[PDB]
Amino acid sequence: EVVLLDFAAAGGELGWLTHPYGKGWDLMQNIMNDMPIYMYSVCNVMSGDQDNWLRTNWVYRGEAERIFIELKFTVRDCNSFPGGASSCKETFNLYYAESDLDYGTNFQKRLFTKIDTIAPDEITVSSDFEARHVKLNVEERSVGPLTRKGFYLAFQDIGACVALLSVRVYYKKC
Amino acid sequence: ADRHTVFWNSSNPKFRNEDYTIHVQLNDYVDIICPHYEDHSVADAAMEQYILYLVEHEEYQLCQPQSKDQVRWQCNRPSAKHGPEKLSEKFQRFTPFTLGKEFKEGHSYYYISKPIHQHEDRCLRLKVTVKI
Repeated sequence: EVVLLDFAAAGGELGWLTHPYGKGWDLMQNIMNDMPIYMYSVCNVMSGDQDNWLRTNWVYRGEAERIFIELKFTVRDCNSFPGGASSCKETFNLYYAESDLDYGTNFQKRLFTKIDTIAPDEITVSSDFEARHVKLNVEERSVGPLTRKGFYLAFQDIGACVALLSVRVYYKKC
Repeated sequence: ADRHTVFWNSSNPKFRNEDYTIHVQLNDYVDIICPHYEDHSVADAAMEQYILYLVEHEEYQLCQPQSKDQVRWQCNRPSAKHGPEKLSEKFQRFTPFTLGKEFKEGHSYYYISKPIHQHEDRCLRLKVTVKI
């Protein structure tokens, strides 16, 4: 496996674009298993109308044609909030786009294609807070054939309470 | 958000009376800035480093963590090339991460440190009050 992107391995040195700016996904710091980790988190489950995007850096494709995308993330149950959040969701959407040039800060939603609606196999509940129990989901998807010089991934939140701890993109050689 | 800068170092006179307090709003951030040194000014052994803990009032009062579970961050990069190591705490009401902290309007919260350049001569601590 040749790894093209690995968020956790950057130990907090890698920053990803967020949209709209200063709303939505935030880079957070915590200690887990006695080591410092970083995660992108969002939890606007009470208010109307969330549409928060997190987009990776542009990733040079090289010779990869088919990529595997492994996510690790926690999601909190919408019934675990005192209010009862009637605008709360428990999924988020995974997207990608290919381009021949990095657009940098010029982020355009419309150029992204949805890969999947992602859901947690194990949801975080109230009693997990007092148990300090981390239910870390793993989901993997693949996309291809790729043909352009690089690509982006993006994550769109629409009112969930989600922390994204790992994003690894890789291809297989033989 | 409004962000609040706290320089976490023994030379900061704000810590001088053991009662440094800041007042924030929900969803503000507090950027706690670790001690940081330019490449030759100070001897390596004289460079301050801390363990930071986020603790309850009793632990803050004693200036002593009740357990390793309360370790929040470590200031262990005193001469990092990029600049100071920084802990950026968002005072958010909810988290999806069960090891993190939730903050409520009308409540108060506490950080203490223990030194790693450890002759603990002094208590550094901080109280943060969240408004309604």
